[PDB]
Amino acid sequence: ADVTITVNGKVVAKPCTVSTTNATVDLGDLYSFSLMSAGAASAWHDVALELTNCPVGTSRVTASFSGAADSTGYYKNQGTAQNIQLELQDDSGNTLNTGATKTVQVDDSSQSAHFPLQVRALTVNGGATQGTIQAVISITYTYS
Amino acid sequence: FACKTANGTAIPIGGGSANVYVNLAPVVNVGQNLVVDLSTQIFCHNDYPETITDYVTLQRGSAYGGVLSNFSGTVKYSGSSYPFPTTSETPRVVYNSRTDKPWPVALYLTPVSSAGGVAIKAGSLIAVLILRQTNNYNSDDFQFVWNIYANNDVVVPTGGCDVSARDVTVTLPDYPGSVPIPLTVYCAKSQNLGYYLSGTTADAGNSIFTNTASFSPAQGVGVQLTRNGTIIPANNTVSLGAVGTSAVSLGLTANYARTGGQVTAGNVQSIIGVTFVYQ
Amino acid sequence: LTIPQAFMSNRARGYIPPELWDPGINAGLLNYNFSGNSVQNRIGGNSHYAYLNLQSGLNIGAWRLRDNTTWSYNSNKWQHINTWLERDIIPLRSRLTLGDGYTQGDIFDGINFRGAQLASDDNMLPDSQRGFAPVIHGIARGTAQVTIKQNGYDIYNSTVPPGPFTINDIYAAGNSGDLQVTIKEADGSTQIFTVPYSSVPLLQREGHTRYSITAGEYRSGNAQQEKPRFFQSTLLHGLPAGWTIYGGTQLADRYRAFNFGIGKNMGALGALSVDMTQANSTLPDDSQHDGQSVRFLYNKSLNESGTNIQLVGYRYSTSGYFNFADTTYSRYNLAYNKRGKLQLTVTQQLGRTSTLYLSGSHQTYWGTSNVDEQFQAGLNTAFEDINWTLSYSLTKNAWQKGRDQMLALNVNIPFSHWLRSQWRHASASYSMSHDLNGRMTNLAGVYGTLLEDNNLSYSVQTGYAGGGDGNSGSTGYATLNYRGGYGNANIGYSHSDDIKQLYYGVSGGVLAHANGVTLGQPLNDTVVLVKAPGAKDAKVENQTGVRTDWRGYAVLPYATEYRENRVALDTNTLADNVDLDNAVANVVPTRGAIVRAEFKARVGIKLLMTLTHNNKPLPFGAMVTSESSQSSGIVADNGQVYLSGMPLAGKVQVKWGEAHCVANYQLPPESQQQLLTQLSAECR
Amino acid sequence: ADSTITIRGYVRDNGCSVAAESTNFNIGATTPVVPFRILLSPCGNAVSAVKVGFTGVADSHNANLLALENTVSAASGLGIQLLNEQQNQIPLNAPSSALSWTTLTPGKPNTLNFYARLMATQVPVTAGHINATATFTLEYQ
Amino acid sequence: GVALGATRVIYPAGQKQEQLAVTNNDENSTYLIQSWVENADGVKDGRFIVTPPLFAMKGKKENTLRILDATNNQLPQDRESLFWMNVKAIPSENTLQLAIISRIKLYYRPAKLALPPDQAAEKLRFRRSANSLTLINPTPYYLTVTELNAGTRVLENALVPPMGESTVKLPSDAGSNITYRTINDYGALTPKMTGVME
Repeated sequence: ADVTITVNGKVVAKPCTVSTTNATVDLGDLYSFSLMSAGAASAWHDVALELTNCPVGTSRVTASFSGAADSTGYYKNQGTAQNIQLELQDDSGNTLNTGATKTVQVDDSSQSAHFPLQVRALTVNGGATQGTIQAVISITYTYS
Repeated sequence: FACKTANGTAIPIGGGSANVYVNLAPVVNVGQNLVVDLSTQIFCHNDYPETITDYVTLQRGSAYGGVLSNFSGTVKYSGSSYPFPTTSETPRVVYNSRTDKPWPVALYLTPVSSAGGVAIKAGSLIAVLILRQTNNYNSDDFQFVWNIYANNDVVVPTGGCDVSARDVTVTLPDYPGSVPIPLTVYCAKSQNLGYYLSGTTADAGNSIFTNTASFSPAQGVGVQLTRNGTIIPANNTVSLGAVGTSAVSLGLTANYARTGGQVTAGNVQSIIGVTFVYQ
Repeated sequence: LTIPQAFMSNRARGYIPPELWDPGINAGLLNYNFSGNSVQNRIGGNSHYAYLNLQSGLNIGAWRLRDNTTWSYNSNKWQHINTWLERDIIPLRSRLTLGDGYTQGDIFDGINFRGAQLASDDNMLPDSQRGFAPVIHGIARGTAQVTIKQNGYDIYNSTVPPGPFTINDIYAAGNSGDLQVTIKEADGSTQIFTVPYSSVPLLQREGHTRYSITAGEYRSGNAQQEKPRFFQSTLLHGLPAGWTIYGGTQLADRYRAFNFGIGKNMGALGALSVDMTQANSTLPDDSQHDGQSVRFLYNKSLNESGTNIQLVGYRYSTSGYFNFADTTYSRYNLAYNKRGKLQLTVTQQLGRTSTLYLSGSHQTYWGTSNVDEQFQAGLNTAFEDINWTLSYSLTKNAWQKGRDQMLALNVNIPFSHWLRSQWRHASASYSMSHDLNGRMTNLAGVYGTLLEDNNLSYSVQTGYAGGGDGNSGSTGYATLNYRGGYGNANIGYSHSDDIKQLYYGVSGGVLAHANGVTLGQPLNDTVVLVKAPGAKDAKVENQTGVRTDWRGYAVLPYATEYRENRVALDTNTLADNVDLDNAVANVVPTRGAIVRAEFKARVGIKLLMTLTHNNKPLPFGAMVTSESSQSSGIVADNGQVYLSGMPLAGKVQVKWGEAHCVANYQLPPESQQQLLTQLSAECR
Repeated sequence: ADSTITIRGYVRDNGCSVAAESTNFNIGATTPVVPFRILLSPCGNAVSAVKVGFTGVADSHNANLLALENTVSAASGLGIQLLNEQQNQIPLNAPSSALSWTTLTPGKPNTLNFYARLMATQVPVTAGHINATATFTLEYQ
Repeated sequence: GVALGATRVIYPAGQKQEQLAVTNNDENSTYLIQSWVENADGVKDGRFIVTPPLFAMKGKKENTLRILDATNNQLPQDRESLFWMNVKAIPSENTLQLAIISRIKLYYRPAKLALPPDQAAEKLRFRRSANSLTLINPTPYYLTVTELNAGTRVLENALVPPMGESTVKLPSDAGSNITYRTINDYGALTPKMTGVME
C-alpha cells in the first residue's frame, strides 16, 4: 500500500546427470532359419536409460536418437551379417528411428527420469545372412 | 499589476482569475510537510508604482480540491503562520515596485498518516484560493479565484516519514537466487516505525507470495521476503527501531520459495505491498 | 472340395490361440532402486542426497496390483506416488485398470486420473495384425499362386483356391514402398496390380476397431489445480478403400468436448487424416466459452529419391477453444491460449552412407506475438566403422527472449578398427559443441564392457569448455555400471572446475513365491521365473548376467507379453553331476504375468549301462527306470541305456513288453569324478 | 553423444528341416509306382549342396532291393524298389564315394521326389503284409 | 521335421563337452532322436558320446545334445581330426516309413595350433596331370574346397585332409587357371581364390 515491490524472475530448466552412458544390448546367437521370411524378427531385448539429480525447474526430458540408417529406415548393421536391420522402440509401440525424439516427465519425489526402450534385429527383405551384428545409436537429451 | 512565472506563464482568464503550472518539491518537515512554495515561482510587479500601489490579500474560503480537498495544514503568508483552511482574511501585502519580487506564500500539509502519500498527476488541480486586490489609487477592489495545477507527476507525502521510492522493481536471478530490495525510510523526528507486508500469499503460513505471472507462469514456486535471514510473513509487523533524519534500510531481500509440488520452468512475478505503522 | 479363402477362416502368421496365454502364478513382487550422491564444493562444503524408490506388487491369478513409494533424504519421509489394480479381458481383447493411471493422447490430450479405464490392447493382435497395411482383395479364375513384391523382394507367397480371395497378414512396412501383387493361374495367365500405401498414426486396418472408456477424477499434481470428475470415450474404426473413421468425447462438470475425424490412405499421395474438436468450457472465473480446433496430419512414405515426409501436422484452435486442464484451476495465461501448432518431420537418404534429418515445431499463441520455435537438423555419415554426426538445434521459448542454438560434431571410432585383448569391446567418442555465441566444448571419452559376461560397463570421458561466458574449465565424468545375478549397481564421479560429486546406486527385484524368495535384476512389466532346482549356476543364455541362485531359481527381468518366449539354460555351465531333462522351455505370458519355466535337473552320477538279457542285448526301445531315483531312459543300439542322476549303487527295472528284468550295479566310490561312466549288467 | 546404445550379436547358419512322407500300398514283376517326396524347408542360406543316400536291409535275392520286415505274414521274394525323379534305380547302401552332391536353392523350399514300387522275383510270390522302414541319409557339405 | 543347429561342430581339445541343438517344428509329428559319432572310417568307436543318445520329441520342441569327449588326449595333437556326427529321427497298414539321418562334420581341433584357421584356405597348392588334378594341403586343417572351376568346367567338391592331398577328376576341355572356394569353421563361404600350380 504505502510502497509497492514488484519482484520478477524466472525458473529455467538445467541439465540433469546421465546414469547410463554406454548401454549395451547383446542379442546373442541368432539362427538364420528364424530370420528367413520377409518381416521376420528376433526377440525383443529391453534397454533402459535413466537420468538422476534433475535440478528443480527441469520437468521434462526429451531424448533424440541418431544412427546410421540404411534404405529401409532402420539402423544399419556394421557387422558381416547382411539383409538385417536393427529396430528400436519404446514400450508404447512407437518406432524411434534415426532422428526420432521421445519426451518423458521427471519424477518429482526422486528427481529422476527413465526411458523404457526395447531393441531387436529384424530382416525386411528376408534371407538374413550369417555374420556378426554391430550397431551404435547415439542419444542426446534436451531438458525443458 | 502583472504576475508571471518562468515555467508556465499561464494566460489569465476572467479578470484576475488565472491558473498556473508550477513544479512541486514536497519534502517532509517537522510539524507539517511543505507542498508548494509559490515564492520561487510566482513573480509579481506593479506596472505603475508611482501612481497606483496594490494590496493583495487572501480571503477566507481558500482550500484544496479533489483528493487533497479533505486535508488541511497552514500557510506561510509573508512569513506569518496562518491556519489552513482560511477561516478569516489574512493581512494584505503591498506592491509598489516594478521589480518581479517573489511572492512570500508557502503551503503546508498536516501529517495524518504514518508514511503514506497521495499521487497527483500532471494537469490536475490541487488548490483553489480566493484572492482580493485593492489599490491606494481609489476604491477599486476586486476578488478572483486562482486554481493551482500540476505540470509534473509527484507524490506529496501525507505522513511524517519519507521513503526512497514508492515503486521498487527487483529482478531475481534464475532459480534459485536472491536480490536485496533497495528501499530506505527516513523521518523528520526520531520515532519508532513498524512495517508489514501485504499481498495474496500461497502457503498456510502467509509467508510465500503467489506467483501472479501473466504469460507462462512457473507453477510450484513463489517469492518470499527475508531480513537478516529471517522470514517475514505477510501482515506481521517488523519494528525498525528508532528512525531519525538519517535513512534506515529495511534490509529486505527477495528470495524464491517452493509452494506446491513439481516446479515447472517459466516466469515468476509477485507484487507485494509494505505499509508503515507507528509504534 | 474347393472353397474360396475369403471365408475359409484363415489364420494370420504368428497367431497364438488365446487358450495358450499363461495368466502366470500367484506371487509377490518388489523393485528397489536406491540412488544417492555426495556433492563437494570449493565454497559451501559437503552435501548429501539419497532417494529410495520402492515399487511393490502382487499377482493373484489374473489380476496385477502395483504400488509406488519413495523415501527421500536430503542434507525424510515416505511419499506414495501411484497404485493400480489391473487385468486383461481376453474375450474383449481389452484391459481394465482401476486406480491411478493416465489416458492416451491419440485424440484428446494426455490426462492423469484416479478412476477406471477399459481400453483395447494392441499387443494381443499377432505381429502381422498390428499397424496399418492394405487388405489385398482379388479374384482367381482357378487354383492360382499369389505373390506380393515390395522393393523387389517377395514378402508374401501363397497358393489360393479358385474364387475371390482376401489377404490381411501384411506386415506394417509402408516405408518400403508399394506392394505389387501378381496372381499366376495354372495355365500361365498373370494378373498384376499395385497397391501403394502410406499411414498416419491414426489409420487402422480394415475391420479393426480400437477404443477406450475412462471414468475418473482428473489428477494433476498441482496444488492450485482442482480434481474434477470426468468421463472420456474414444473410438477408431478402419474402413474399406483405406478409410478410417474415428471420434471421441470428454464430459465433465465444466467441460464438454466432441471430436470427430476421418483419415484416408490416398496411396500415391500419402495418408491424410483430418479431425475437428468442438469444446465448450467454463473457465475458473465462471465465464463460458466455445471453440473449435481443426487438426490435419499428412504422411508420405519413402520415394525413389529416398525422401520421406514422416510427418506434416497443423492444428488450428479458435479463440474460445480451451483444453480440459485449462478449466481445472481453482477459483494464469488463459487469455494467451494457442492459435496454431505446425509440426514437420522429414528424412532424406543422401547416398549409401549418409542420412539427413529435419524436425521442427512452431507454436503461435492468441494475443501475444511470441512464438515457440524448435528446430533440429542432423547429418549422419557411416564411413566403414567411424560414425560422424553433425547436429544443429534451435530452441526459442515464448516466455523468454533469445534463441538457444547449438552445433555439435560427434565422432565414434571402435577400437577394433585400430586393433585386429579386453579393448575389442571398447570405442572412442569425440564431441565438439559450439554454442554459436562464443562457447565451445571439447569432449573425449572411452567406453565399453569389461567382464567375461560383459556385465561391467565403464565410461571415462574428459573434456574442456571455454569461451562465451569466460568460465573456462575442465570436467571429467567416470561411470561404472554392473549387472549381476542379484541386481544392478552403479558408481559415478563427476569432477567439474569446482564441483566434485560422487554418485552411487543399487537396484534390483525380489520375487516371493511358493518356493521362497528369489533375487534378480530390476523386474520389468512381464517376468519369467526359471525354476530349475539342483542347478547352482546355470547361465540363462541370450541374457546378460542372469544366473540361477544357490537353490536353482532365477528371474528373467524381461519377457514379451502374448508372444512365445524361449527360456534356455546353458549346458556348458552346469555342474559335472547335473543333467537337464530338457534345457529349453517356451512360455506365452500375459502382461504382468510371472510364469515359471520349470526344469528337471537330475543330480547324481551319469552312467551308460550295457544291459544283457539271456546273453543277448536288450531290444531297441525298451524302457529303463531306476527304482531308488527317478531317472529313466530308452535302450539304444547295442543294449546301451543312458541314465542321469543315478545313485552309487541301486536297482534298475527294464520293461519292453507285457517288470521283465532287474539290474544291479555297484560303482567304485571314486567314480563320481568322471563326467560319464560305463558299466555292464545282467537280468533275471 | 550424451548416451550410446551398442547392439551386438551373431546370426548363425543351420541345417535343413527335412520332412519325409510315408508311402501307402512272371519274374521281375513291377507294381505301379507310388510317389513320395522329401521336403527340405526351411534351408539355411549357406546350405548349397547336400549328399542324399538310402539305407536299408538288402534283399536276399539281390542287394539292390530293399527287403521287407520280418513279418509273420510276409510275401516271399517281394521287395521295394526305389526310383529317383528320373526313374532310375537308387543304389541301396551306397557309400559316400558313390553318392553325389545335389544342389539346393537357398531360401525357397526344396523338394526331392521319388517313387516306390513292389518288385516280385520269387514267382509264385505268396501273399503277405508289406512293411518297410528305410533310412534317408542327408550329409551336409 | 527335425533340424540340426549347425552343419559343423568344432570341438576344441581340452573342453569338457560341446553343445548342439535339435528343433522339431511340426506341431503333430512325433520323433525318436538317436545320435552317435563315428570315426573317419565310419565305425562307431565310442570316442564321443552324445547325450541323451536316444530321446523322444513330441510335437514342436527344441532340445539340446551334449557331445562328451572320451579321447583322454589319445588323439594326435598336431593336426585336426575328422569324425561324423549322425542324428536319426525315427518317426512314431502297408506303409513304407522313412527315418531321416542328418550327418555333419565334427572337427576335433587340437589346442595350441600354429596356423590360424582364417589363413588356412590360402595355403593350398595344385598340380595338374593327365585327367587328374591333385590338391595338396600342408596346413593342419581339414579344408573343404567347393565351387572348383578349372577354366569353364565345374569340378567336384573335395575335403583335403590336413598335411595331405586329394585328387579330383579333370576333363580335358579345361582352362589353365583354377578358382576355388572353401568353407570356414562357421559354415560360411570364403572369398573366391586363384590356385597356384606345383
